[PDB]
Amino acid sequence: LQKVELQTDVYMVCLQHALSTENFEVMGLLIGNFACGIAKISAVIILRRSSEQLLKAAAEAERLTVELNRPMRVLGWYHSHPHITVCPSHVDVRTQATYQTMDHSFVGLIFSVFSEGKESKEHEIFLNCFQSEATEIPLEIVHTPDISDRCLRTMTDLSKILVQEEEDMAEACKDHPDVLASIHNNAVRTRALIHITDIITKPLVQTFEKRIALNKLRATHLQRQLQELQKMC
Amino acid sequence: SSLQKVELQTDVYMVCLQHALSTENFEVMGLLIGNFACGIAKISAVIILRRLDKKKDRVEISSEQLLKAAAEAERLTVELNRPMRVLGWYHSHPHITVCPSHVDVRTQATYQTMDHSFVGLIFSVFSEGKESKEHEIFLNCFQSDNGEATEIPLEIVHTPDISDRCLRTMTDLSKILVQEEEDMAEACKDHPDVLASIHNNAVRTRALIHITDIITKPLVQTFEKRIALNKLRATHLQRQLQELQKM
Amino acid sequence: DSDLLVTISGAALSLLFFENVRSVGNQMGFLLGEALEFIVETVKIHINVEAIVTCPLADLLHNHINKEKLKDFVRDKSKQVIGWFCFRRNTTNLTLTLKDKLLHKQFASHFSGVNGCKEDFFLTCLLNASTSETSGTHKFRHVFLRHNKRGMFEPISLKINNLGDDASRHSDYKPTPVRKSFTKLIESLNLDVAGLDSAMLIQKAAEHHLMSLIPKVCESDLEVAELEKQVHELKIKIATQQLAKR
Amino acid sequence: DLLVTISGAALSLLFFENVRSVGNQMGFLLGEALEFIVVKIHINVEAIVTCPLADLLHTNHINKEKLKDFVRDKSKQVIGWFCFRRNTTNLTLTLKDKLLHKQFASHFSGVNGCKEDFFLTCLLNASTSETSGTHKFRHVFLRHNRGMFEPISLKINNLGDDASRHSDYKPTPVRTPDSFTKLIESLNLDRIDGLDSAMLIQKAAEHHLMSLIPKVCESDLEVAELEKQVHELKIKIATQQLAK
Ligand SMILES: [Zn+2]
Repeated sequence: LQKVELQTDVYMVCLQHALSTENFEVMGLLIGNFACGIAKISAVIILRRSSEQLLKAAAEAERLTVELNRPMRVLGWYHSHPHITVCPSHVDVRTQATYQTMDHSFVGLIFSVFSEGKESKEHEIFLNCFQSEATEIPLEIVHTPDISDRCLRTMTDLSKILVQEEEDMAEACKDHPDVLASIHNNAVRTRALIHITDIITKPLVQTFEKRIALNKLRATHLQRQLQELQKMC
Repeated sequence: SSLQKVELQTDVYMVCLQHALSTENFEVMGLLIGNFACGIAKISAVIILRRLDKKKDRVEISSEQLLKAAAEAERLTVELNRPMRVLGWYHSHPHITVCPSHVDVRTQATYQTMDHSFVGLIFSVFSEGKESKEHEIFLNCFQSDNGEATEIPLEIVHTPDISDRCLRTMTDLSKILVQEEEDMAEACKDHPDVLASIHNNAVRTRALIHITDIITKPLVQTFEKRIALNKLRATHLQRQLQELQKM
Repeated sequence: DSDLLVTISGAALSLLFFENVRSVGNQMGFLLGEALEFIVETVKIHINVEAIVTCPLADLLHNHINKEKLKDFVRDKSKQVIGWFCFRRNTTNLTLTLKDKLLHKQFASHFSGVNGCKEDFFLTCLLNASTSETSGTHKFRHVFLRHNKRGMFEPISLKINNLGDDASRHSDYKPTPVRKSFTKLIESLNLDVAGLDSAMLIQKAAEHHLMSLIPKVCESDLEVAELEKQVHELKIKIATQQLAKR
Repeated sequence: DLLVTISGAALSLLFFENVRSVGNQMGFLLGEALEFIVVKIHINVEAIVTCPLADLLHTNHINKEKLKDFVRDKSKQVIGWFCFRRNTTNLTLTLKDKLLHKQFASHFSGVNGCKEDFFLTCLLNASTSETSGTHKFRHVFLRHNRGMFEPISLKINNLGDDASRHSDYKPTPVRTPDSFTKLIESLNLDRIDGLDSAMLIQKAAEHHLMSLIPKVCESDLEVAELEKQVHELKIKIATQQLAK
């Protein structure tokens, strides 16, 4: 494995996933194609927090191979370091290591986030591309003209996962005989849902819609220029 | 007229202890009412106070609270046909030693410029060995000497019951807690954002239920079961009373 | 033998201590409560102490327990008995005495087969009180134990449920346990249903109920206090007589 | 004091536009400011838009006419501007920056727009190690207080912590419904009923979010197609003019 080419729209998904929580490490798998030393990453899977997870990620790559008509497979993994350095921990190197025994040229990506200065008030986000001690691999974030249909849907899947995590917990105390407990659990569950809608779902809705809106602003602007330039011919 | 000994009634003891057990995360505080005999502070009444500070060592009773406490004492004086006065204060040490802190000594010393025989009680709660499973609670009765705390001899005097006023004091705690919650929720009433109002209601309902579950319900159970188990002992003693008269 | 946790409220514990510090000498009595099971796949046991009652040990002996006398005292409340307690004064020692163990075994056996759940986790609560040299500092120690299957007495974790932490915080959701009066109050007021603001309505109803109980607690306290006084005097009157005849 | 807030969504989109950018990049910050008594002010950037600086100049002087033509009605929402530079790990304000912040701040300020004291300049850079195995992204929000710029704190609202926690209760603000507020009212909702409201909102949001994915794709293709056409046409007539 010589280098990695990570698409901007995938990069955006991973960053967005990293910025979802400040108090936990987040994780996901990378999908793409491996040619002559370089790994072109063009897809991404958001994971819960495995055997059943690998299956759904492997299934995705299979479905992408058919739909895009190009070889898609799980090329690597990524996970966030909130309040940490990009430097892969001992566990980061070990997890990356076991993956390489299963697959050479298997790349690991670390997204360090939520690191601000005391009085500086400057933020820093690092992206570390590594394999396994941790050895750095050359990385190049490659331009895309748009956000892929699949990358868009992946962003919305985090919203679904979080809500499903909450429904499963609420289900495990469904018919509590104590009225106080029952009222408590419902209040807890209500706060959790509105917390997901406010922090994750709504911001995603607003981002999608305003991108569409602002695209049209720029679009109409461009065609004003296209007419003014077409005059010269 | 020097403080020679404190006699603390067992039912007042129960109120303070119960108050201290309400939370292991914050210190609680209240005032003690009774009468000062020949060198003896006899403590037979208690007032549970509202604490606004979350400061770990900053436990201060306000001037407004002292006055209201004095009013209560004056009422007890009339109600029980007996001299009642504010004789001292108490607070809790969750997860720390019972020994008075620097702030505790400095605060007690101020009270003594107001009243030379003012009593200080500290209830230590929520300490236990991870291995033995054994729990310890200390009760320290102290005054402030030349910058240092010194022990005041303490006796917890037997009471045949839990007095009406001690029972009423216990019931005040949840009321106070609920009122604190109400005040906080009050500051954000009528929120224009639907998501935020739903959130706030969820928060308020959980906090209120929390108080009812941890505090109010148990106290209801404790009162009711005392009544029942007293009657059980009551009927037991009566059956025994017939047999002994036969002797 | 499956994870075990004892739980109690500040209200209940304060009543226990109250009853202890009231007593003239050492004191004994029973623990009343309920055992709950949770699945986490492993099963944990919560044994919650809801209330306590004192009893003169002599009213049950012969140092062998008189079962008929015990049945006679407990009387229908035996289903609620989940353990017993022993309070000792002027000692810091919190070790089970041989007599204590014999009483635990007897009590455990009795309520085991009858109604008081399994013999594995019948409880012995051991409490004591001591004071410093000036008596300015009073120390109160307590611990729960049980008789495990291997014939050993092992201490059990105690959780005093409070506003800062309680046993139900295994996530924030309170899990439903394995199936098998405050609620009677809510039901009588039809409060177990609701956009009424049920939390506030339940709390207020609790407050009102609490207020009507105060005179009842007082009334019963005086009643049992007078009877204790009358019984103690006769016992002394009878006791002195046997002295004279000896 | 003052505080800038933003979601992971919005922030991720800004970083996305920066990285896919051919050369250096500039644009405007959209959002809204709120005041909270306790008086603290939260400036929330809701979205960004990129714009060629060379499409707004006459020299270093900004053409306030061409600026209005671009923003076009959405000037109201403008609360700042951002500049993205490459490789330079430097995160300091240059002279041209301050001049642009002053110009922009004056243009969008006033009764109709945002407050001039609250206009933000956002600087962003992207560096890379020699091996190019580690990428460093640095950014900061700034404002003009006296006469010396000061960095303002940034809180990225997330599941762990958000600007609203300063208690658990959401404090009401002092004093134009977005698309989400529209969806809410669409449900005509009116506590245990608080749960039913929450679940319905969750489902509505999920369904609405999914119907946007196809719309977002088609907009990205339209704007990306027009970009290509304009870029080539410029080059076409430029090579022609250079010949004659
Ligand atoms: Zn203290």
